[PDB]
Amino acid sequence: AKKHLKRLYAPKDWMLSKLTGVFAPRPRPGPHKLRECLPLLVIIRNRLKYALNAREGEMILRQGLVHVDNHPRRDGKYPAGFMDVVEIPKTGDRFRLMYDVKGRFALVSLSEAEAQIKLMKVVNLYTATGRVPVAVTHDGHRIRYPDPHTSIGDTIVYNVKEKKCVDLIKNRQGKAVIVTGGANRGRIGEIVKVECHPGAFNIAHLKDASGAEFATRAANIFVIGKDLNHLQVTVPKQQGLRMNVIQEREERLIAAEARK
Amino acid sequence: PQYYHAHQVDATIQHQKAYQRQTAVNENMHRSSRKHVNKSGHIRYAKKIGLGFKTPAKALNGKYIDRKCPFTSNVVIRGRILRGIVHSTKMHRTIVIRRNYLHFIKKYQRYQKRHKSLAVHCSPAFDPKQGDEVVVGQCRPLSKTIRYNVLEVVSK
Amino acid sequence: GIVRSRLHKRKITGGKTKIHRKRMKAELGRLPANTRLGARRVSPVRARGGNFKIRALRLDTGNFAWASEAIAHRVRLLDVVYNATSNELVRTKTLVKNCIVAVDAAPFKRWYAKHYGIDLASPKLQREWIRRRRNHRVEKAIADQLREGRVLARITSRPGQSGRADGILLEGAELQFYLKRLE
Amino acid sequence: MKLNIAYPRNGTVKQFEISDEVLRRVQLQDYRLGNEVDGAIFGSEFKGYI
RNA sequence: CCGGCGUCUUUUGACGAACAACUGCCCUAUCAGCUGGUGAUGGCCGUGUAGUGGACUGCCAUGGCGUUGACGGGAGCGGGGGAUUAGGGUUCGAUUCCGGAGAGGGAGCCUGAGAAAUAGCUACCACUUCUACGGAGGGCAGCAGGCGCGCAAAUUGCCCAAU
RNA sequence: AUCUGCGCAUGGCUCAUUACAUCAGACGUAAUCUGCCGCAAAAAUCUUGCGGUCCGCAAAAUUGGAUAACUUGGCGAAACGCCAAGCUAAUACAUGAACCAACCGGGUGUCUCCAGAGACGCCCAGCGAAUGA
Ligand SMILES: NC[C@@H]1O[C@H](O[C@H]2[C@@H](O)[C@H](O[C@@H]3[C@@H](O)[C@H](N)C[C@H](N)[C@H]3O[C@H]3O[C@H](CO)[C@@H](O)[C@H](O)[C@H]3N)O[C@@H]2CO)[C@H](N)[C@@H](O)[C@@H]1O
Ligand SMILES: [Mg+2]
Ligand SMILES: [Mg+2]
Ligand SMILES: [Mg+2]
Ligand SMILES: [Mg+2]
Ligand SMILES: [Mg+2]
Ligand SMILES: [Mg+2]
Repeated sequence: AKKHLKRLYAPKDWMLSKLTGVFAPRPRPGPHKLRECLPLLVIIRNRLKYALNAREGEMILRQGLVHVDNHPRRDGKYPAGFMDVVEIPKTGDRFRLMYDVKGRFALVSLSEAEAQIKLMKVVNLYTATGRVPVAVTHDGHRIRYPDPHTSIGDTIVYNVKEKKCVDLIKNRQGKAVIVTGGANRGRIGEIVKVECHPGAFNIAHLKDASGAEFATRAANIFVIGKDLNHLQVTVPKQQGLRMNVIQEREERLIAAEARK
Repeated sequence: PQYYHAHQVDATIQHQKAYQRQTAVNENMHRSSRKHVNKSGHIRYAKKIGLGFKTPAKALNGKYIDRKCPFTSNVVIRGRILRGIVHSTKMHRTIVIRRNYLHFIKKYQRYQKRHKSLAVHCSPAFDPKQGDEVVVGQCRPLSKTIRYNVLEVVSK
Repeated sequence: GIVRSRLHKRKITGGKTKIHRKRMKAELGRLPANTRLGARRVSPVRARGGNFKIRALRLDTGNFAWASEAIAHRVRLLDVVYNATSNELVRTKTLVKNCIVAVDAAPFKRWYAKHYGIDLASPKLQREWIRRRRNHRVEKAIADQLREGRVLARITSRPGQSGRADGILLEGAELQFYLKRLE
Repeated sequence: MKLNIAYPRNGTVKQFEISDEVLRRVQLQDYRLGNEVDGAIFGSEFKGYI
């Protein structure tokens, strides 16, 4: 039973500096994976500067002031990951955890109507006791009576206030996804062709808005809308478009010279 | 009219001091459904394993009673699917396959003949001779050395 | 203690394995139950996860199923008749899985008079007996030992694992298999 | 050999040290725990107690 | 009336555990046969396990490994990596991260979801401390230190302010 | 101060063991256990009160016994050693909830009908587990 993380064995997307202490806050089991989450001490202290250390950081959390998906989370080690909605009523800001196109976690600011729904991907389907078919989700939810057209690769729109699955997005050819793993993580694209290969990993071929073709495993894609215009959720400021490394290097030198 | 006339003992398969039966299905049903009964006569359990492997003519219409068999048991084929050539068939219902490969040495820019031998459980659906090329699928441990189980035999 | 590892087994080359750890608790085994006939005495065993595994010592009764009729009846074990592992386990009358036992046969006859109405007259209103009994027939080797008093049967549960002596009645070629080995 | 005598109808346990000469008459290799013995074996000032 | 908790059971995601093994690995033939009665390779009922399984009882078969270096002996944790390097390489990796193993040697357990735990228990062996002789204890490959050993490695320090 | 609930299986040290072992990349667990944590689930159980000797009328079920700390007396040279008695808690231990309060199913005896159909009665019908179909 591990209870510690070393700050070197912590994920790189958290961006904790190696010289500040040996340890990182090991996220508890919960909704999201340990490799694939951002625990609430890092959001309150390192992302947002509401807390200067971990001692000011539990003055916020243990008091019941941060809400992940409409419910107050008093754990600094609670795993918040992809598509979660983090509200704070006192400062009046609410955010969504999305991946930006460089693969890192990004806090997308939200309205009040956009902060009620979240988008969740089915990971398993089974029948529970009774004859109730429940749907297992990447965020750990077990929706008991989902839309009967739910398959495993699909996306359920959820509305975390009134816990009612308001919508369904099937996983087909004509849909748009966001990639949540691999080298292509954070990129958004239309689906082109899904190569099955039964017994092994499904490969999904994807085309971007510019036309850049790229592939991933189909367990890494997360469908978020009917097309790239009609996305069901708002995405970070690049909107899944990965610029060239040369062109994005030129633009920062131009912006820094034009600023002085 | 009250008497049923059940099936007689098939001594060709019954050799083994306990009665050889399949645990999946009951042999003794009076009005057995069309679920598991095969073409000619008797009740049989046959299963379709995964990866586009066609079950043989035996294991559906055969008479043998095999546990540890991928087509007629709870043995599931999963993980690795490999190929080898049959080396020895001297064991009872088990063959040893030989996997011959070239090992490249990065220093001396030249390959090197190596081999791995695997004990593979062989169903009575199959009779492979030495030199036959087989396709094996990984299963659970079935003995001290058996992890694989033959799925298809390619003759000669 | 008792271990279930391959550290003591020789390699397939015949080489000895040199041991560089202590025994783990996660690789243990325990002493066998050796369940016999007798009045019921069980001892639970604390397994992994805190689950309980009920050792059966001295069992005398179980739920035996008659699979053509898809019913079961709690009957009393009489004798241990044939065991495929050893004839020495018959003599000490050990209950294991798949050993052949004789059971009481009285609830099976009484059920066969209550259902199908055949003895080995009182509800004249309900002859749903006639709705059955026409298509169905009963194997002769069952009906002989059913009225003889004891029925040969096969244990289908693991008593040292579950603390139960459940079973099935021998039918078909399986009964005719074991009748030849006895007599 | 000291002796704690308790009277649980009132509590109030007190201690009374038994002499050598009062114990030399008792064979003492009987009288294990649980026995309801006559009290006068612990000196004859404890006459008639159990 | 309403709201924060706290708890049985049941169920599943998560953090894990345990097992299995696809490819890979220093030198040695002045080490050519290894295994199999007392499990060695396999098969049949069981048993045992958290589970698979010669893991194990009974029975049957006669196998399995090896000059493509088995078997036995010597060196010693394995990687990420370091040093040097035109290219090909040649070396080092006790050491911060990951994994494995151990707590004086060797066992055996209890409890618990998880230990064959050692700042837990039981026993023996080797050392060992207190005793009013009746008895009772020890386990620094934790951090400071101590004596030895060596060519060879620090303070019996301050503090939870940060991690 | 002590009961109780979690924790002490992590961390930290060291590298003695160790070559179909460990370990790396890659797979498997459909062969399995899994506290804490996340989202869920939940209709089993003739219990109380009062009166009468098994029944009646009632209903926010006002359940029961024991131990620590403590006191008393202490044993012992001591011991991260101990004894006996007297008190008293629970989210410890044990016991236990009718009707409100469902649907659905099986097996089965009398009663109105027709030349098999309905009503009523009885036994059984919860999650998990075993075996059989
Ligand atoms: N060789 C390991 C295995 O031991 C088994 O048999 C072993 C047992 O019969 C027996 O082992 C016993 C053991 O039962 C018993 N419970 C404990 C005892 N210490 C062991 O004894 C063995 O170990 C000790 C120390 O090494 C030796 O002194 C002793 O001579 C040796 N026979 O001796 C045999 C080993 O020499 C099987 N033969 C086989 O599985 C395999 O040989
Ligand atoms: Mg090396
Ligand atoms: Mg077996
Ligand atoms: Mg380490
Ligand atoms: Mg020694
Ligand atoms: Mg030190
Ligand atoms: Mg306690």
